[PDB]
Amino acid sequence: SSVPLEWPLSSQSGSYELRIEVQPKPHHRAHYETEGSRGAVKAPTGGHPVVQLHGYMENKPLGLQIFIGTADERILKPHAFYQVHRITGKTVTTTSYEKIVGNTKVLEIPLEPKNNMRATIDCAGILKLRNADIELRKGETDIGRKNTRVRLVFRVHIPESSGRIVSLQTASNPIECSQRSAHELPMVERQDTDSCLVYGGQQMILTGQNFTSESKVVFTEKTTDGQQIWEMEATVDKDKSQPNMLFVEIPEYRNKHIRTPVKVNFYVINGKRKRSQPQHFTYHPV
Amino acid sequence: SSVPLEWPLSSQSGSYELRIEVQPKPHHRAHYETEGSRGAVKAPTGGHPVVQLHGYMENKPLGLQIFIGTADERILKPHAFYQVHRITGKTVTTTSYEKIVGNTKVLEIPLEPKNNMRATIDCAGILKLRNADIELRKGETDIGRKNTRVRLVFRVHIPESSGRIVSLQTASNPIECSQRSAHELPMVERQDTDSCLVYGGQQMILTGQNFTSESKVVFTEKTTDGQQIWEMEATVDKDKSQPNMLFVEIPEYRNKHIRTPVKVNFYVINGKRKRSQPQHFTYHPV
DNA sequence: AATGGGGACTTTCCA
DNA sequence: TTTGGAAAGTCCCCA
Repeated sequence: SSVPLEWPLSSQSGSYELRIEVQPKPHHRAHYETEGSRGAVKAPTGGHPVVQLHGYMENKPLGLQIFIGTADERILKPHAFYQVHRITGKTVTTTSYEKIVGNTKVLEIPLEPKNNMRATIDCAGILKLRNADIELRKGETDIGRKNTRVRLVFRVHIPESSGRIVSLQTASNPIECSQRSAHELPMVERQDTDSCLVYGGQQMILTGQNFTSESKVVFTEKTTDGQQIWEMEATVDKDKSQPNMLFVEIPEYRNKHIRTPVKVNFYVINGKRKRSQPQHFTYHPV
Repeated sequence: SSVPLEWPLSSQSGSYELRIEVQPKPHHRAHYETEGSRGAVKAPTGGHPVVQLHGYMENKPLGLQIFIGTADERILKPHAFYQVHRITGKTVTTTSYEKIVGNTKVLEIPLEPKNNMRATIDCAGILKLRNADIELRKGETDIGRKNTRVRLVFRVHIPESSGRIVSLQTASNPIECSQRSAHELPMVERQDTDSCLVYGGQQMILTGQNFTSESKVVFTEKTTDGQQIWEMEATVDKDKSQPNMLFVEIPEYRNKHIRTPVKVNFYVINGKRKRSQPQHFTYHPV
């Protein structure tokens, strides 16, 4: 029931299999103690990873353990630089938690037979420990630098009347925990449309640099003063937009009744801070 | 009989004055215990700081104490996050040193009357200490973050006849110790020229920020799919170049027979990769 | 080697 | 609050 976490195991034994139904997104920013927990690991499908034990037949709920293991060139072992974090049951957290030790923190949720021996891991975050605080403590040789990829490790301990314990362990896909690269400045050099009717609706191509899938295009309007009086996002064709070409659908101007052209601006923004200098566009009366 | 480093001494007593004859540069990048030594503190001229004791008539060399202290606020005390560092008495280093402790290293060098009691400090470097190593001590110290300004601190103890030793202390100007961003992203806020004839030759003034003498300007043109079809460096009037104003000679266009306006771009570049936001310029026919 | 200069990586703070 | 989004601190490399 407390088998060493460094001891190797298998995901399947006889008719018993421990499987990860829903995997986690390949990216999760681990949080530090000096900052507010950054939530629980999520699934690529905007949900949560799912784990399930199949061949179980008894009616007594087992205990699923969760911990963070390595993801390097060596066989999986618990990660010394990250620790699972009990994403304190808020509103999304449904699966009851429970923390244990063993020099490695490990959670433990239950695998109820009524829940077909499958659980929704929505109560497990990833805390990042400080290298300096770890390295060379309790006998070490491992180093944290560049060791920022991990795996969610799961395991169950099935008891058999024959006095036998079946221990299954399943590791998730590698997860990247370091903060992702920051947004560069999107730059707009050319544009294939300078104006169109108030209805908007046409496609515009922005020739530039540093465009991405997260690139956004905002259309605004200034008063002679500087008071921005209009903001409208323009739909980007992610299916066509490239790093140096951004396809954008010109929005419908805020007022179709104008009888005189009206100058406006629009910028490309990466993330929520990296915008390009305002650009020019004109809307014509119908 | 040995004075504490956090005592309120002064640079002058009566006929006695401890003086910083040559202040150190206002900047010096400190080295970490993990990097090899980054060198001795220097004077804005390439030479080194100089300290002198003035009204001393005896003929017994004294010992000038050297240590690193706080720069800004309150009373001067040793800096918990910085330490003086003895530069190996190499052929170049002309002054003899000797180091000791008191939770904060102190370097001592000879102050000899054969030299008018004036020492050239060319044997002192600055060691940065990890913020977490310091802030962790039970002692209620300060905060390392953004606390990168230090000050060279010299001390002398003059033994008199009565058996009373006079103690003098002098602090240098503040020294910034953080690494020097060496190049910042140039920014063009304004321009006094939008048009020009394909012959170019005219002068364009760019108001902005982060402009340096090294700054460059390039004119470019490209297809809507990014192919560059024209690239020309405009000549900057190095001389009249301010840090937020560049004088550029608009270059001649590739085709001098245009009968219609040709839209192009140009940008400012600092270094090999920190270029500005692309700018819009038009070229006129005739 | 010592040298710095520059830049990638880690940790902390902030809009 | 959230938490992306830097900003400051520490460690590594040698066009």
